[PDB]
Amino acid sequence: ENYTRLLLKHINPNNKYAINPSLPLPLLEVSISRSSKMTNQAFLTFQEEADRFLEKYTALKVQGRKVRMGKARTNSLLGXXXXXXXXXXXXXXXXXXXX
Amino acid sequence: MNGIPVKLLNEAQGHIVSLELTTGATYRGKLVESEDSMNVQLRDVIATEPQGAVTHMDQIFVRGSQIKFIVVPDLLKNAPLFKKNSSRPMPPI
Amino acid sequence: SKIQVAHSSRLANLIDYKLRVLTQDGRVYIGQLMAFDKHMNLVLNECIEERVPKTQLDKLRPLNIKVEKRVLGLTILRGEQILSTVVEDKPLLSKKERLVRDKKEKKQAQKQTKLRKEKEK
Amino acid sequence: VSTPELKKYMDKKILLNINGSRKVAGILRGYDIFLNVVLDDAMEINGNNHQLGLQTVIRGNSIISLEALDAI
Amino acid sequence: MKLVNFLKKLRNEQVTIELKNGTTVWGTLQSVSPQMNAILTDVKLTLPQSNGIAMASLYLTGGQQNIASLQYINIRGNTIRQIILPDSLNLDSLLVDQKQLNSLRRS
Amino acid sequence: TRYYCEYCHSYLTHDTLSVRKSHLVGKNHLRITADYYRNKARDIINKHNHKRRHIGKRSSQNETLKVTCLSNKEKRHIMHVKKMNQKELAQTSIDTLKLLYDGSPGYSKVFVDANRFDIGDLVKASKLPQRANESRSRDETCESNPFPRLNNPKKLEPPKILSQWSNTIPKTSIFYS
RNA sequence: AUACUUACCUUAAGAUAUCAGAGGAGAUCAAGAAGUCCUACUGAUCAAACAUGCGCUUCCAAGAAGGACGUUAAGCAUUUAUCAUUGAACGUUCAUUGAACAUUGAUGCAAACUCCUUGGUCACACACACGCGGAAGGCGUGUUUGCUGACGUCCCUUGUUUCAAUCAUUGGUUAACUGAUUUUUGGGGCCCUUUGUUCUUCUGAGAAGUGACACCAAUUGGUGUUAGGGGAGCUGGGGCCUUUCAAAAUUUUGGAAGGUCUUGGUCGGGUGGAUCUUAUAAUUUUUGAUUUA
Ligand SMILES: [Zn+2]
Repeated sequence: ENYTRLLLKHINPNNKYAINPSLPLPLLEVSISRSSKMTNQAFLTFQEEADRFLEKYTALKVQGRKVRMGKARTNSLLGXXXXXXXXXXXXXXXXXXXX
Repeated sequence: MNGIPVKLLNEAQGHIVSLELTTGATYRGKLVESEDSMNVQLRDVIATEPQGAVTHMDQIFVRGSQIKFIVVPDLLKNAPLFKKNSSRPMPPI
Repeated sequence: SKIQVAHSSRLANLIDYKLRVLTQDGRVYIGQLMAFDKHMNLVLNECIEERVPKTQLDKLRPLNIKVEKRVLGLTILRGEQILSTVVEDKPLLSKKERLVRDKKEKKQAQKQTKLRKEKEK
Repeated sequence: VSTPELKKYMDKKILLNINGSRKVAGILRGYDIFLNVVLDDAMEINGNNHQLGLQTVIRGNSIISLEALDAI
Repeated sequence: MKLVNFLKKLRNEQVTIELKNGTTVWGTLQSVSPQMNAILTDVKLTLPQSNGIAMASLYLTGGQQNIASLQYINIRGNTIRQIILPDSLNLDSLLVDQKQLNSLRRS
Repeated sequence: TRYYCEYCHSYLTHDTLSVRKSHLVGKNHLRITADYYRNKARDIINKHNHKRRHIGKRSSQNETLKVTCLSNKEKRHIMHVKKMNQKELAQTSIDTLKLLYDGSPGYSKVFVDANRFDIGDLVKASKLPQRANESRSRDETCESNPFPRLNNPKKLEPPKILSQWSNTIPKTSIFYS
């Protein structure tokens, strides 16, 4: 997976931002959160072909300013579903989150 | 009585209008006198037939119910007919 | 067009909106309605009239459509040869701005009547 | 309600275009509040000519427009 | 005795409308006018199998991309040919016409 | 019934065609009419745009230039000069070809404004009713003015020049008159 | 402005919530109509405005949306640039006579550049998940009215923001300290397109004012502007908390009062207008001659 930054958080709420990022990057996972911490940050998750597309980058956003790519620190959930137990991992992560 | 649009057509007297007709003919010329029933009389009329030709009438009188629309000049955009709040100076007695 | 037209508004509430009124011919008029009447004679400010040609109509059949626009500006369309009207753009100035503008228009009108009463004296 | 303003055309040779291709030339003998039109010496012009009798009266529904062929 | 009053009992009801052109319209009535200028929010409108004038009148109304989905359509009365009511609605309730009742008591 | 005239701010007690025609041709109506239309245009030209001008957020700004304001009397004076000059530039047309073709055989059918046949019947019909108290036409031929330089015509007028740059002309023309 | 003269014209009708009772019009015939009509009467639904919410929903910065009635551009491909009569030569060509836009176009396919107008280029932050005030609509609650409106408060500032110093006042703790507010000085940033360097006038930020100003025509006539922000007083609404009273089985509901927060403001009429009925389903817009047979 790859996390992109500076991606113009005031574009949309949920799905129109997933359309505007997929349009300027004309993928199976484009996670974008409305929380204040993850604001101008998003995470797309296709892993080796996604690494090739991340190695292809120079990409600017439809609202304007250029987006910086980066590799994901852990994974997306779709990568963990591709590697598939996992439900117990989701339960443990939720139990750490509510803690 | 009239209502706003035919009052506007009563306003744009003697000024260069363009009429489409239902036939597709778009007469153009100075507007001699419109009536309330939208029968409009025109002068120095230049006409476009549906076939694509152009001719010049002097003095036409096109009936209202075959008008497709009429275009008045631009300035009547700013007209006192459109003023929503102009108060009436004590109607007659 | 995501314009989200007022779900309880008719013509008088639609004033100064940018319309897309459609006729019996299939011609479209686009512009600010500034007035209507009982017979649905509209005025249409800065109006542009678009047809499709007979040839482009073939492409319209079950896409990029070379609509032909002439510019009719301030026109005053008739209620006989129309079909239906919709709304295309919201007006320039918002509801607060329209509201304050109407307040100012009414204050100026009352003032002009005071001046008529003064000149009558 | 208002009777039309054909008073200037009262004796002058006018040319109706009737209906979309009918073109009739006469002299305006009369008009009513509906633009029913009494013409004298109607002479229908096809682009061939055909004369239309002494007097004629033409429905103000069918009449599209009329031109003054005579000078005013 | 006019039946437009019948339609005036039908605000916020979901009908279809077939026009004299051949346009078919689906979407709720917000109101109806005296001479049946019916205003309709949440339309999507369709043209059955074709009429070229109706093809133009369909495409040109925006949001065509042949179902055209439109937020708000006023429709003129002399364009409305026929209007299909919902079958859930009971006609025995609506045709009673309190004006016609009062006129029977006025006689 | 009542026909309110929005310009005159008067009424017509019962609308009919003849009082409408007689009112819309009336000189009082035309005067208040013309005042109003001029008035709307001079308002819209006077009215400043005052856009929002959404100011963006931004090293190389090292150069600084001096603005130039004026006095309030100087402001009002230069604005008055510009008003007069706009009013000139809109109104003025170019004569020349009238003064150029003065002697011509068919000047008096073509440029004498209602002998042209095309606009010709207008200016007779557009003539106002002349109820208050107090043309070179087609008759003119070649043999009216046989020899134009016998009876002295005035010369071709000297061309006009911006007074703002009137100081920068060629001093001392060749060939004195 | 006044007088005189002439010309033209003088009234479409009705209603303004709807339904059911209370009472009236206390119904002119031997106890009673039925109905219909009115109402500061009540109850129910509907409509409109205002206020408040909705942990409503959506949209808000080199690019995105829209447009070019611009070009590259004679870019490339295709098609078309009258009829009739007479004569001659082998349907065609030429000549004569009579009758009635434009090829650099038109149509199709795009593509690119340039240009134009709009927008929270907000506040916060630049980070490893799975914020307030804007704009548009929907829903809910409450008030008010059954159409609408016409006719018969004070003070400060208007380049803004932040930091330090000085002084005044007020509170707390033991003359010292801390916090708040106001004034002055200075510096930094942003901005001055405020394009006339700024609600109007004048002067080169200051001064005055809230009928005046600005301006076009010929003192008269016409149009526009008289603003924006902040605070206080007062008032309206919502939310929370406390007290009291009532009802139901410690809890719930309703009313009142106080405190705190947030948002907003500072009777009549032959009158007209708006909406809806009726003339009005017969040639002029709503009771069909625009699915081309
Ligand atoms: Zn007048």
